[PDB]
Amino acid sequence: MLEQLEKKLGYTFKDKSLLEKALTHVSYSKKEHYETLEFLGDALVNFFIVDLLVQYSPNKREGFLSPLKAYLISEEFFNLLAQKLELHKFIRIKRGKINETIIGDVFEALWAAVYIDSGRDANFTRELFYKLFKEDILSAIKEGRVKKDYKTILQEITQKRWKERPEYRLISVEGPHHKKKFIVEAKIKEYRTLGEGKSKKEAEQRAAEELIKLLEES
Amino acid sequence: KMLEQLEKKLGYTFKDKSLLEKALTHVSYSKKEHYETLEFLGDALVNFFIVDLLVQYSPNKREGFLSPLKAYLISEEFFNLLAQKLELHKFIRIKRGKINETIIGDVFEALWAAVYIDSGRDANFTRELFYKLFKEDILSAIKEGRVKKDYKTILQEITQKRWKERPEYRLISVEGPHHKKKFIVEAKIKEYRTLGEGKSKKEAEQRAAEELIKLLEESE
RNA sequence: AAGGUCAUUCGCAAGAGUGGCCUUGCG
RNA sequence: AAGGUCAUUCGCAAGAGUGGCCUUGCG
Ligand SMILES: Nc1ccn([C@@H]2O[C@H](COP(=O)(O)O)[C@@H](O)[C@H]2O)c(=O)n1
Ligand SMILES: Nc1ccn([C@@H]2O[C@H](COP(=O)(O)O)[C@@H](O)[C@H]2O)c(=O)n1
Ligand SMILES: [Mg+2]
Ligand SMILES: [Mg+2]
Ligand SMILES: [Mg+2]
Ligand SMILES: [Mg+2]
Ligand SMILES: [Mg+2]
Ligand SMILES: [Mg+2]
Repeated sequence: MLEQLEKKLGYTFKDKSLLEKALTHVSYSKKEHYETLEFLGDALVNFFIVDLLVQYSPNKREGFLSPLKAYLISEEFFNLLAQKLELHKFIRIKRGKINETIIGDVFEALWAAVYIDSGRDANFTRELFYKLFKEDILSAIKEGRVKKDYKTILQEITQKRWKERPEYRLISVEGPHHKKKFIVEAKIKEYRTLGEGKSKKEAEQRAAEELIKLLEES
Repeated sequence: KMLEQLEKKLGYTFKDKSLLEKALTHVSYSKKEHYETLEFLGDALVNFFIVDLLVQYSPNKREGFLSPLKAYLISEEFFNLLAQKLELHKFIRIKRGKINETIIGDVFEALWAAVYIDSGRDANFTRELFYKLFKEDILSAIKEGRVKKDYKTILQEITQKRWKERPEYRLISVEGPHHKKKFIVEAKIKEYRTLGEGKSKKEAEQRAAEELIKLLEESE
């Protein structure tokens, strides 16, 4: 089964016990699972992104690069790099069916496995990772698709003008449990907006977006 | 320059000295060439070095165990400790302001990105050189339990296990100039209450929480 | 990391550094 | 990442994962 992934990955695993381990959720096999490779994989991949970022950025200033890094190492962006490999079909998982958290953890653990299996060659694993995603990463930046952080953008403009911060207050929580939706107000001076999501923090994000809209004509 | 010293201490000689100079230079000294960029890459690079060492050598590879260790090992305090070996502060070029733990912590992670770039971006060699100096020294600190304790975190899990409550920190005073201050903070759980001091709220809270921890486990 | 803020150094402003404070996001 | 808690899943417990909330630490 792994052979199809190894074609996409373009790498033949010498020890297949690792590749299986990184693909296995603890609900499948308790004693063998991706947990420890996800820990190694993060620091490994987060290093790749930053290393790539410092090389190809016209502006190398830390203030410019760090928020750009914040999105590229995010779990959501890892889910997009996973779509290229179609990871959701390769995972061994039983209960707690696949979601963006599980995928991002496998993707992190996946590269740690390659690092280990190659005999801890960081230089090669880097270029193998680059081979796949280098253009894809440079794509999003050059073509300007980067998840915009609205709660941050908002409060920076409000403090720019009135030297104050927007206030996010809850309205209601609606749904049975995990289907529950949050409704949150966002207020700056005389302006109020709304937003919603599966969490408070998410509901505060959409409300923050609608609020930047609300000051245009202002 | 005088860079011959640090190179021998580092067991590595730079092909580009301008790159080595840039790692030791604060923005104040040179508004043109300084360490800001290498600090960025250096964090991600050196953070990876530590994490790879933990997963490898320690018998307990369980994540919940390893992550707290990482927190101390990648910290600013621990980088200042590792930097004392290299005697970095005497090589640091700075215009205005004292050289503090922040600057040294910045220079340290930045200094390693310099070695990284100068090696032709060889991670295997650089990681080896990092272990060359610090591997046993780091591993000995864990073995001997020289890891710094987190008192705000320990205390909270202590109370939530017993009283199902959280400690509450109150600020009882402030004294001194605005740039150099003094913080006295009280920590409270049930009727048990202690004080603590620090140059920041959190630093004083860690001291207050520590006293509470000692007071508690005694009484409990 | 980023923004506002007080203090301070750059003779003041501009901006920048460092320490304190509040807040936001990423891992 | 860690702890408490609500829900949910492995027939309960134990232990663990997932979604929610409060909190704490590190980069
Ligand atoms: N609160 C923080 C602390 C660090 N960071 C990230 O970690 C990097 C390294 O920060 P340090 O200067 O603390 O080592 C930053 O450049 C930034 O990308 C962050 O994004 N948010
Ligand atoms: N709040 C957080 C989140 C993540 N982390 C670090 O990031 C690692 C991976 O976390 P993720 O699951 O978010 O990718 C953790 O094992 C821990 O070392 C942290 O130290 N503090
Ligand atoms: Mg995890
Ligand atoms: Mg991660
Ligand atoms: Mg900085
Ligand atoms: Mg750092
Ligand atoms: Mg900053
Ligand atoms: Mg966790």
